[PDB]
Amino acid sequence: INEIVTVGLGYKTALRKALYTFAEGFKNKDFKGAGVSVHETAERHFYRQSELLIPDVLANVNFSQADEVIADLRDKLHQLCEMLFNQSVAPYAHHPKLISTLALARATLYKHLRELKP
Amino acid sequence: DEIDAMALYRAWQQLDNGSCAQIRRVSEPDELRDIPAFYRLVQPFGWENPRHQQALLRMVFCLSAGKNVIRHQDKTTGISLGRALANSGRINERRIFQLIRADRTADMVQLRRLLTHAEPVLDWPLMARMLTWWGKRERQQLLEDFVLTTNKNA
Amino acid sequence: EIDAMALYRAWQQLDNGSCAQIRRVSEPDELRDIPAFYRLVQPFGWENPRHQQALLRMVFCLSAGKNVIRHQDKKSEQTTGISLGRALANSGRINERRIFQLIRADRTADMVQLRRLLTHAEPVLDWPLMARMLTWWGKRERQQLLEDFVLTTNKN
Amino acid sequence: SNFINIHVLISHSPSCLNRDDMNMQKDAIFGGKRRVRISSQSLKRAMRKSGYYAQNIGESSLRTIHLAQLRDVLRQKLGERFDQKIIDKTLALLSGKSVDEAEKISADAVTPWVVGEIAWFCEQVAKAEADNLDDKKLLKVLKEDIAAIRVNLQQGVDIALSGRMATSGMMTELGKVDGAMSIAHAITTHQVDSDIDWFTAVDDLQEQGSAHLGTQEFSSGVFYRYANINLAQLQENLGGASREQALEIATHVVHMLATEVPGAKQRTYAAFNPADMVMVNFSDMPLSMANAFEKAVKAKDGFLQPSIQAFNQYWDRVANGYGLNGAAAQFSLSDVDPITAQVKQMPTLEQLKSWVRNNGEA
Amino acid sequence: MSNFINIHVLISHSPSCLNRDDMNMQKDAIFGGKRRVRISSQSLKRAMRKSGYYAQNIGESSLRTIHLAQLRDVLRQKLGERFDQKIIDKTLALLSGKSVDEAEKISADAVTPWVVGEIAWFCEQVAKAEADNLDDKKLLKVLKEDIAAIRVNLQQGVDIALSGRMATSGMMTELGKVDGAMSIAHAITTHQVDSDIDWFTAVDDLQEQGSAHLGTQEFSSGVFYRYANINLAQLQENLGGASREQALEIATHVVHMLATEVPGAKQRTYAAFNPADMVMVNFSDMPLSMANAFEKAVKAKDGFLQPSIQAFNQYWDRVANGYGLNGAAAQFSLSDVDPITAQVKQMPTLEQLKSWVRNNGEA
Amino acid sequence: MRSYLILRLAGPMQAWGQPTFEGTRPTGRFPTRSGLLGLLGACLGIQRDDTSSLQALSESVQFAVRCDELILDDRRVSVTGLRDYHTVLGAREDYRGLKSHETIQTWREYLCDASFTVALWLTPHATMVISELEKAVLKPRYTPYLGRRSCPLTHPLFLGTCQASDPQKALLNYEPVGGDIYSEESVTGHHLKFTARDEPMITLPRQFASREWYVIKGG
Repeated sequence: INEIVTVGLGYKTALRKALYTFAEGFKNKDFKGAGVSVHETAERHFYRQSELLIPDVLANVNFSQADEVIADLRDKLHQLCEMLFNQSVAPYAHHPKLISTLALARATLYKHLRELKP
Repeated sequence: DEIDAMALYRAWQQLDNGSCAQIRRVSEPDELRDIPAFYRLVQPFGWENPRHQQALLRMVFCLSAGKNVIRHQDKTTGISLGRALANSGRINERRIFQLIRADRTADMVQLRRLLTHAEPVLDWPLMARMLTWWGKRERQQLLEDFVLTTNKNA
Repeated sequence: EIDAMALYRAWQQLDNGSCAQIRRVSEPDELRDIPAFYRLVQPFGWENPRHQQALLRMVFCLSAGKNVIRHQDKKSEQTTGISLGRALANSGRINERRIFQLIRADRTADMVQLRRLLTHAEPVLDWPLMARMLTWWGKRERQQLLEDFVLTTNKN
Repeated sequence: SNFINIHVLISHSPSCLNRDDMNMQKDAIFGGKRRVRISSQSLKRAMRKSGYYAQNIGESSLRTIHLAQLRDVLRQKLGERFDQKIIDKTLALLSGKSVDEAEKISADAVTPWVVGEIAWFCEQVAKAEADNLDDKKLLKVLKEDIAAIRVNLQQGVDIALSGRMATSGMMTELGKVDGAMSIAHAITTHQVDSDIDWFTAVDDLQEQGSAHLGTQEFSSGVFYRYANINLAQLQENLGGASREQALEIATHVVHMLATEVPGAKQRTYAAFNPADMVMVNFSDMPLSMANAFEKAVKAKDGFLQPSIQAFNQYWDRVANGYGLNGAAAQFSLSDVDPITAQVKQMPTLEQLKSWVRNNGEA
Repeated sequence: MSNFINIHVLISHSPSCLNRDDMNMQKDAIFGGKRRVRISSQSLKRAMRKSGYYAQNIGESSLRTIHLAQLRDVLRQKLGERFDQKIIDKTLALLSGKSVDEAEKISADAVTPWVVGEIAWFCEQVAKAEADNLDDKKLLKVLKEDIAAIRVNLQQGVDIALSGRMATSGMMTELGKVDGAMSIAHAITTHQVDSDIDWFTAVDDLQEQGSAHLGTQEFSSGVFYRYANINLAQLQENLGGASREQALEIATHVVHMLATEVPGAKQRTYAAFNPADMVMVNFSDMPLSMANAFEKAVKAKDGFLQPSIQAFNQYWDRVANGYGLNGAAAQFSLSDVDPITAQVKQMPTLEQLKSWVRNNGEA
Repeated sequence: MRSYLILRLAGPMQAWGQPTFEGTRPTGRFPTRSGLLGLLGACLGIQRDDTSSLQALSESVQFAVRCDELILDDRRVSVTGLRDYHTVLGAREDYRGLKSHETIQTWREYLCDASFTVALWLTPHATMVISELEKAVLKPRYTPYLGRRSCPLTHPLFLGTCQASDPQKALLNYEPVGGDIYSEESVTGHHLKFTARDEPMITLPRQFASREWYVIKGG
């Protein structure tokens, strides 16, 4: 149970961190940030789509033998994070100034998402 | 389902100095349409199917940089144009901002001038597919690859 | 709103005098000066200017001779008729570099060259195709001409 | 038919006509694609608070409801619940002129929220006559309420068309006045590329200088506004009421939809653009044409033309399939036109309003 | 139609960089699915305030700052021969909400536009505290009654009367809130622009000629469309119930500035000092922008200018006929054209247009 | 063999109530009974004051809701939520006076892109016939919305009429099949309940009581 909860929250924090990095930017090598708060409106989407997946499975698992359910859950949440990231970044991804930033933001996103697999 | 083979590249490698000279001496892909050696080169793949024509114009136009400008390197996935231009180290990212903001013929021109200056190594079929579509996501992905590789090798 | 093949037929049936008057012309603009042209081209497009230029081109090509341009209908197996490029290629008398120069020509000049080619080629082709290409005569049509010629020679 | 449908296609230059709580443009996902949105409340306020509204509706001839005219009817609709003396007392306290004194102009029907409120007053003066507090004593405690209804009895058309004023002295369930026009959320017909203005604030005493930084999201785009008018409800809330008058109001609504724009950041971005298209059509049921842009319109030569085209092409195949019937008229600034007739083409907006005013007859 | 005055300007600029990003890139904006080069409206506003024409014809511009520690010194210098320093300190302290310590550096909440005239006026009014002592809140309540008297002193501001101001702290949050009165749009190009890049170097006299990495500067030419709008009534109110004619004079000054003034960014190195090629002014009951005339990005025939003028005129005809507008409309153009229709009166010179404005569109 | 009336709810944005006494006003994934009853009530012209017609309508009819997932360019577009920051200037401080606040704020969730197909039938204790309902939803008297006045229709309410034994079997006749169904009538081989406080307490305005949907899942 604790593992399922921490997985969900983990993917949430992955997405939020990625979008926040896309917002504020990276100062060291002078990557300019967008200047918009997209993490908060995307977290709500993530939450809305998550209420359908996590309680539903958590209600119906054989805790003794159900880590593969947790695995498909990881897959679904991963795809969700990808989709929501690209969707949230989409209207601002036409100016090279911001494309250079979203390269790194996406990179950190996939870093975290990579760190979520067992 | 019809794909343009890598054979084209090989053909370009094996083509004589005369016709290659006729091809390199070109400003725009439409002027590439103007010359016959091009039609003789691109027929097998081929030119007579309009679905392929634009893609062929771009590919051949890029190859027209030189016989050994674009260096093919086999691969999980091969080195991409962004990664290639980044690895070269001769390209400034502003000119790629230009490349992503360019329109129609201009971008191809800008692209060619880059290749000649870069002498890049890459997997040719990837560049071929990207030139086949060359949408907004191909541009964006190009810039992403370049920026990320340059940031990762600094 | 399209010019028929009847023109060609008309050109075939017209007397030797007017044909002599039309044949001896240097430029398509000089074709405007003579009346037999107006009498010939009257049914099809005057005074609707949209066809005028095209007509000037078409007749000019026809001005090569009475039986220079030989018309051949498209075979049921052919699907498309023999094109001007394919015709000039099949003739075997034409060198490709003059078609290169043809694609590099501008305005009146190209027509001047084109007529000069036809007389030397005695080509067989589907006249509506040539008419259609002459109506617009854009860059793509030129390049297509060259395509047909070069490709025909290389493939056969 | 009972319902009037108003469809507007209007293009906006780079601006920000509506913000959220974090100073970002309001949006809405449609067809899986993000669309910039202008909330219905923003549009409806922009209309209701406009000068045109104040001229043609704020000062309408039917804005004043004279209670002395409603003497008889109020007696027979509330005769089941109250006694006549109580009613007469209430009207005498509200008008406040007792005499009857028949105006020689006794109405036939009464507005619902009116009987709703004055019924409440009847109850209050009843329990006030039971206690019993004298007329002055109770008029003292009902001052705010009496004034509150007195100001409402002079804004008939405003309440009838836009609803009550979010702070009207209304209590009863009948006092909840809706309609009569419904304004929808204005969404863009296309997927929008949002721009980010990166501004500074120069200090005139240290121009060296550390710059005050800031950001603000803005975007241009072609919006589709939809609105509808329930004529029966408008006649009932002005009851009254002749259909022709309701149409005369409907024209004002059309004009306001075709002209009025929210004032958000118009001092710095100035998106004072007029509607490039507006169509009006009568129907037995209100229908938005939003699914014309369900598939996001992509720019050929701008977003406006393919939006007009998408709208017309949608109306062609969809119109007859649904219960649209007739009649319809369209005023635009650019061809093409819908291949279907039975949609009269109007050169000017005034001709369109005149068309609406004549119940859609040619 | 005579409350709002609408100013439309078509002005072509030679290669330049009139407004930059945070990455020193040209400010841009997407219109009609096409990229347009943009000039900030704030940039135009400040360019006007700090212009010489403004100084000559309108007066002194407002002083925007947060540094009250410097502002106290300035006010003590310019008002010291009229008032006592303690009175000035109490004045500025009341207006800002901060305290004047005679310290080195004390800052305000945000950048604030200060006009010395109204501050002197507030010194006179707070000199009534030297009389029978009213509580500061009492004095505030007294000043609340007549706001017009405060707005009369804004004739030494005008840029505040035009662009407005907002206060968060001090007494200015209740007395200094100015709303109107000029609505200006961001100048965008009427056409699609692919910005060029200047690849420059810097020759080192003690090392060069030698190798060097290069620098970049994004620049571009383009036909910009500026739009402005003045609410005459709001201006009159903002100036303390000033006459209409005065507001129209100020309006003409705004016309001239919008037609001639160009932001001084990168002008030492690019020098795009170009005059407007078209200026149309029309009176209306409701503001009206002709930006949608370029919603379809104009394509070059003989440059971008002429088809821009043409598109503008066509769209103006369409809108005018469609919505039945009746000006009060006058157009001034340098180029020979085929514009129309009566009565959008053609003015041969700019001064005749301004004169046409001064006389309320009847001239 | 019951008679069913089949309606469609197809706005670009939708809103269906959930328990709330605060400013934040949430929605569900599908229409509520109170919502549909208010809808039909609007179509029929039932005012808010007369408890009689409301009670009659509520007792008379029963609903079944099918969630239609959107497909365009052979691509599935799942439903999504909105959070509209919705302010009011000059709102009511008190229910009786004319005193007001400068600004109040509310948050309102919306539903895009959602479409529904709804089949309703008559109870045995019916006080009206299906024909009246048909005639009503074809020619409404009050403006119909889903379920805020801001949200209009893009497809007519009336979709059709049918004869059938089950509400599921009744829904199968109409095109978008495969969606989940929430009905007030049970079907064999189906077990799951779904609790919701959406049955309007008509005697007491304006509050709601608990009820449960029968859930049917297709493919």
